[PDB]
Amino acid sequence: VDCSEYPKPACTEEYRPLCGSDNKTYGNKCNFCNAVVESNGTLTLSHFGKC
Amino acid sequence: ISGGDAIYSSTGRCSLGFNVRSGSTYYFLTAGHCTDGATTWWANSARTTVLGTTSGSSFPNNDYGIVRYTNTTIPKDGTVGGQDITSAANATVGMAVTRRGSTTGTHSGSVTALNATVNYGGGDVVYGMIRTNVCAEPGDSGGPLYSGTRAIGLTSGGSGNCSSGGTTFFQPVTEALSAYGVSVY
Ligand SMILES: [K+]
Repeated sequence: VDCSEYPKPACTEEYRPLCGSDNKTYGNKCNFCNAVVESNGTLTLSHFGKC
Repeated sequence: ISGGDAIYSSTGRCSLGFNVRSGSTYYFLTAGHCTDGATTWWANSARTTVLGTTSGSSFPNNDYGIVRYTNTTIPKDGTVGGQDITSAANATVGMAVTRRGSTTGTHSGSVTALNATVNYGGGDVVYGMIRTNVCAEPGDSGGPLYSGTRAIGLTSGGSGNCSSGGTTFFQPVTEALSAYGVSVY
């Protein structure tokens, strides 16, 4: 996952989990990538799937 | 299995919109983004209980898909959780609605705008959407939006979350029902 086309004003609501470096399970890459932007680039991908 | 319950494709989990039917043939509606590229649907994460296979999928542009039931024994309730649904109707500004979804469960709010355009990126744009102040989270796609006993829409997407508040856009269910020649029961 590449979050360069982010942010995006909206995300579909399907569930395919990603695990962030904050230990939060992100519901989908769209959710995950908007958080990376809001974090101003500090948040990273830990692994795919639930934390 | 009923409106708002989880559905599993080979890629992820979505929510069942509404159980619909045409003649003696049972289907269920869900979100297009969810039926796009999915073939088989199961009722559980272990993928041991089969629901059916995709019969149609419209996404982007619209945001609805339909699945034919191949399972003969599973109960197919014409409800949303326990909520009986008896007709479908058109959303209207100020209308009070409720969404049920496999992740967040039930939440209510109202319709704040119609004929909304949502741009999900890379060319995925959906048109003619119902805007509302109802929250939704990943898992909730395709779940129902109703008002009392009326079917109104299918969850497609948005921003925010249920803890801090959000805006979710829904596909009009009337559009899907007409396209497939199906009706709620
Ligand atoms: K959301």
